[PDB]
Amino acid sequence: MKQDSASNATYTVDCEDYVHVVEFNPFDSGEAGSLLAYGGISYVVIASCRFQEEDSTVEGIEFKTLKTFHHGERVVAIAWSPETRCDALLPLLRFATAAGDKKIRIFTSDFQDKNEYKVIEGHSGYINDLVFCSPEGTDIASVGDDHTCRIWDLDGKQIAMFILRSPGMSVAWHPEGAFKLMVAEKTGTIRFYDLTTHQAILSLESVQVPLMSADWCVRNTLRIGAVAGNDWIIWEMPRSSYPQDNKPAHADRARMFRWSKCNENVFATTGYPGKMKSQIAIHHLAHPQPILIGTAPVGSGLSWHRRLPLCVVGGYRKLFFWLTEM
Amino acid sequence: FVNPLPDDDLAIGDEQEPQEAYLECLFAPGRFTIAALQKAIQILRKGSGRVLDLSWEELKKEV
Amino acid sequence: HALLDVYLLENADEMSKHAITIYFLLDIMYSFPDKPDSSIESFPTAFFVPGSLIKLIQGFWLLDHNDYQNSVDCILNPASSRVMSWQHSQIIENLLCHGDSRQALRYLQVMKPVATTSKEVKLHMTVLLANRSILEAWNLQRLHSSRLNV
Amino acid sequence: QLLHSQQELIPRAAQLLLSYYMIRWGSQCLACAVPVDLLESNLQHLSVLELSDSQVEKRRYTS
Repeated sequence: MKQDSASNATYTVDCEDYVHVVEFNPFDSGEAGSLLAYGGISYVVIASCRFQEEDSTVEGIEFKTLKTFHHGERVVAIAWSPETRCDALLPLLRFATAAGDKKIRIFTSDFQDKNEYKVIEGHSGYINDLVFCSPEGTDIASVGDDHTCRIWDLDGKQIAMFILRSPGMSVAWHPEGAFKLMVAEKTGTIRFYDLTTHQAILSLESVQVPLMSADWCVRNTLRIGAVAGNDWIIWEMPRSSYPQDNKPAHADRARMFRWSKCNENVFATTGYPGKMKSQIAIHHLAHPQPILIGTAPVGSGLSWHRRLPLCVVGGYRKLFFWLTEM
Repeated sequence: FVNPLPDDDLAIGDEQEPQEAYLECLFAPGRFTIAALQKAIQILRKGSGRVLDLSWEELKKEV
Repeated sequence: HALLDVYLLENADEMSKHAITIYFLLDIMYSFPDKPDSSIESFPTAFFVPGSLIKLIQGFWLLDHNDYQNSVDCILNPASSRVMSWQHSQIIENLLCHGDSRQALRYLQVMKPVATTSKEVKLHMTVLLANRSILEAWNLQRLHSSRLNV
Repeated sequence: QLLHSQQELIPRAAQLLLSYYMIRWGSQCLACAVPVDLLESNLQHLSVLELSDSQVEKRRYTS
């Protein structure tokens, strides 16, 4: 937990379903404005959202649902490929999910009433994380509970498999990089994979365990953020095989670490979900204290706006938006 | 059957990270002694204070 | 030789043909049980069929012989690969026809069958309403009340 | 007669190998330095939930 500059959601969105997963569009949109998607237990809803931050005609927030799709077993993680289109006569959609079935499923859509599906095979132990590993995404890297990092194609074939020491909790794409991937282990091992040559380049070691959530800096490559134990840690390349900076993130078991998609010094963290009406802690660098605290009755999902310093956290049938600094 | 000393020098190819593998070799069970590890740290640091009496986490962190 | 020629057919799954052969071998065993142990029981390990599928085949045998209780026990046994939606539907419909509402409800609650079709929803709400789960039935009705299915 | 007995003895040796792999893996598994306070808190919670009964002679954590 963290409590500093606690406030209500700058924007609050009322939905017809509890929020299981929810997150923005990272980059590469066919048109202006942020698409966002939330999947619950049997439905996934994509909706375009406009803020008074961006648009003056849009007052507060104008959220308009593009689609609600009937899916099966509850979606537990969603993979965006930064190649989707919103312009012209055909909006491209190629998005993946991992559900309460341990399996991965790929969905392609065009708004023209064509949507077919590719279910991607699993492995030993549940899919812990999955991200498209191209700057537009065509291939997905997944980490699971077999200490294997398995790269798959759109067809469902093993692009690659890397043998890890412990089951990987998180896999991360480098939008600033090119086939630069991170794989995070519970023991505290961070591995950088050059998927262009399948040669592992650099490693990081965390002194706080277990390690489950991390991220690159969005506006910098030397800065690597993560949450371990109960504190948030930043490593500075190439001078660390140990925490460069480590400051408390959440007294309870902090779960998610995210970096601002327009800031190289502002990041967001979530508390341990639910329970104490979990708080989003928006931190600025060189501040153990969070520069912002927001309250969501359950901690479910954490996203950063494509170019706004806007952080969204889901909760019980609701979405909560907080704006932060550069 | 008595063990004279642990296995000697190893060569690791470039299909993996040598750092993690050598950490595993250094901390492998039944090999070396902890006092050997502190003495090695002290000598490679060109002389330093005693680094004995370390927990597992702090010992690996200091290494 | 007709069973053998099944292998010569287009194999969609070696596990399917293995399960067919294992079911036939179990039928042989129950036709005349002789001796308390057999190397024929070693066939699934010989052809490397998962114990999940083995317990499944046991459940299929029991359900065919209308030992619904034991079939449900074997199916609900954990570490079992999840069965397919069509046989979910047929199993639950047969159970309701036979009047095993409690057994069908136990099946649904443990296995958590999928439902994304109006027919699936109707079947699941039928089981729930026969078993007096009116609240969850209404809730899922409200959830999936599309403009087409409401 | 030999092969049929081999078919029967294969799964049993497989499960024996599974158990011995379990024990070898455990012997290879490292363990972290955990406070005895948390150790005894877990002991109390387990005793409350009725999976264990408290028994203490001498608990050590290696250095």
